[PDB]
Amino acid sequence: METTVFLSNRSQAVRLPKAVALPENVKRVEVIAVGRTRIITPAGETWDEWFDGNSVSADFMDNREQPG
Amino acid sequence: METTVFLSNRSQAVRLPKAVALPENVKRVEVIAVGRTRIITPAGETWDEWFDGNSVSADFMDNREQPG
Amino acid sequence: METTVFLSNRSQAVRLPKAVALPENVKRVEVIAVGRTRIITPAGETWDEWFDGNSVSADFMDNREQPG
Amino acid sequence: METTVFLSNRSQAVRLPKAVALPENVKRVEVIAVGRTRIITPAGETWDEWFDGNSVSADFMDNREQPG
Amino acid sequence: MLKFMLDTNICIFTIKNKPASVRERFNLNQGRMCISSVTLMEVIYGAEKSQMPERNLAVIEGFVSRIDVLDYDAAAATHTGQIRAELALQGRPVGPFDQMIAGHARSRGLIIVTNNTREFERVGGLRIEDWS
Amino acid sequence: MLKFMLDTNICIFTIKNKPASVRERFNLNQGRMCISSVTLMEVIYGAEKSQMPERNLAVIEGFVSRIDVLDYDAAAATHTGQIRAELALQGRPVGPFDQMIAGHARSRGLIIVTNNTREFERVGGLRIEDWS
Amino acid sequence: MLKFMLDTNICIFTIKNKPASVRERFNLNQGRMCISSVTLMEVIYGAEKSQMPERNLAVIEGFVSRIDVLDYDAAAATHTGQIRAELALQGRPVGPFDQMIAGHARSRGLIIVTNNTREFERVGGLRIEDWS
Amino acid sequence: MLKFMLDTNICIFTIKNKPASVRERFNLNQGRMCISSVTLMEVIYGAEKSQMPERNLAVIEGFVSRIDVLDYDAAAATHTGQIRAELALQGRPVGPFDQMIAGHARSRGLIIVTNNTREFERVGGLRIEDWS
Repeated sequence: METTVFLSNRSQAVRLPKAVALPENVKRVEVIAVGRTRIITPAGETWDEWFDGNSVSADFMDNREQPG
Repeated sequence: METTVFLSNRSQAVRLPKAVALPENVKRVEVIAVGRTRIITPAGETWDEWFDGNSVSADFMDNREQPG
Repeated sequence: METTVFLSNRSQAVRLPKAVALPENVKRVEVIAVGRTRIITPAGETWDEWFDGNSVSADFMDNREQPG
Repeated sequence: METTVFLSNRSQAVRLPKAVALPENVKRVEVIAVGRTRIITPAGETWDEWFDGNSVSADFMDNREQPG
Repeated sequence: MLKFMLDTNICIFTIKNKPASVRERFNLNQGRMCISSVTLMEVIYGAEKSQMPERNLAVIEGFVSRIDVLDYDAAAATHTGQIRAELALQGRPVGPFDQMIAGHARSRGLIIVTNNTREFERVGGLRIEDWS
Repeated sequence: MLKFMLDTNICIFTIKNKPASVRERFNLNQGRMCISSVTLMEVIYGAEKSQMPERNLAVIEGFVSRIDVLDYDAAAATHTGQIRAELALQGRPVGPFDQMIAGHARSRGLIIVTNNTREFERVGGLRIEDWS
Repeated sequence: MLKFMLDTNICIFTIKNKPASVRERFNLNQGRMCISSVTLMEVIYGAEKSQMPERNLAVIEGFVSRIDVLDYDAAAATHTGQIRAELALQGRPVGPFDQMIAGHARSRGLIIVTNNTREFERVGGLRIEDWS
Repeated sequence: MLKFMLDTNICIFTIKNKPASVRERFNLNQGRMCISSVTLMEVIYGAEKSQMPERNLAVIEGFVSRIDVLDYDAAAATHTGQIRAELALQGRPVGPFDQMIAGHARSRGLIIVTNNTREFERVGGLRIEDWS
């Protein structure tokens, strides 16, 4: 889908039409500029970050206690 | 650079920082939804991003293996 | 008896022959879509058809076998 | 979904709201009256009819000639 | 419009025994009733475990076509997750599927309709009605 | 808006070789291009048959996200069924998937875009373009 | 909902010989049965290939009017792509149209009903039944 | 599209031990992975059962934010119902939550990713993978 570009908050901005609309959970986004094209990727998706970030505690129940 | 997602005209829209501001000539752009990543491209240059990068590996069967 | 399907107000509607005409008191009815079969019932008597017929076989486990 | 009953072609008739709307292929319909409830079934669905109706000819290709 | 969530017990009770009392309540509260997918799989299991599946499935289909089947969303999962933990700290035993049905109701703010209140009674933040 | 149906051959040709000529045509005819599900499974097969599936799939995903994938409907099946029969009476050999792509186009009245016209040329009622 | 996807093989078998056993299976599982658009084109091809097309076509039409024809979607294509690759790696041969029918079923989690169980057994993640 | 449905087992395993092997599998198949809402409630339960709930909850939240949480639909329920019955007839024991996760996958044709292959192998029509 093609939208239109507008100007707001003293910055160039673009609308995400209903089809290409992001997951509503995505509130922060990183923009990568490759030539004339812009890459909009949800800020915080690299698994390497979570795999290297904060871990759980020892209390975290290993077995699921699945009733049965 | 990172940015914020806001709502305008009852849909999602993304502010682009001046650091990642598109050429003034570019008024019409084209957004492509590849997974969670949105590819904004100047209208008429939609395939430029895909043709430039996105290299396919050599084993990619160049024939078709259609039974016949 | 058999009948015809026509279109009114941009949707489907079905003429019912006088042989199968509902009681005049019945103004509001309720249509239920079970597969290709539509069950029109007088509003407030929606479950009457299901409760009357539609007998379940005896082997139908009357307990629940919920793990616990 | 609940619709409303109307009078047309000198007969009581009912609308099929968008949700319970029949397959558009279904043009002829048989109406069975069970008490105050009406059973609307597509005229011509009994497999026993087709299994006892006209059969194909000897020319009907048994094997599919599936290319391979 | 949805106000009541029919649990598995009250459902099977109705499908198997078709009680008159439940018919009136159903006919009266038509449109404000729903079930959870958890309830669905359970009634499907019953039909599929029988020697006449197709027959029993059809009965079930009639039942389901008149109500709404709500999908177990992340909200339901979250609420149930909390719920499960709460019962653990309290040492109250509730069956798994039942735990999920309770969470699903809380997520959507629905009234649990049952014949066995004592089961759902342990969970907090739940309004229950006995339609038996 | 859709006018052109991209066949499997012209697709694989583009994904593997990324020819410049095709880029301009694509950028120009953006919005009026579509592929058949038949074409899709074929390009999926290629990616899945490779030693780097995920990498190749992503390339494909970029391609597919910019066009529309039309679903092989009963209309396509009907047209292809006729088509297959016609070729048989004429003794013209066309590959299966290709037979279906041709039918899909006829059902929707689209222009077949190919690098091998000679293949689709045998089928009648088809407008073909060579974008190679 | 739908449970079974009838293969082309099982279809042609029933249309030509109208077997009593299959009638009972049909009458028993009526409404839970469907065919793929791939199957449709094949039996259409057969009728149009026959010496009395309109005659067999009419029979074909009656049959399809009584089941559901699902459209070969992108989901089906993807699964078929996987299946195609998998079968290749193992050197297991399955016919083109059958590969697609299998994908359509797997993508939806339907049980394949066919009389050629061995061909479809090669495909993984697929439940198969012989109603002949 | 999505290919893999991560089991609760494989999830807890990764969240606690953050294994390097799984990171590569995750980084390789990123975007083609999902969990069931059934899985969500279970890991939520675990965190809320823990001695530092908010701490583990935050970890849990990060994990789910990176995959897709599919809602347990009526399709999943039906398949689980079938699975439940099938397993019973054969006397094969599978846990409640696992039964539901399997149904969710089968209904969508997804590959189950788990570390307990034996439990899920009992279920038929399901493709399983061990990413541990």
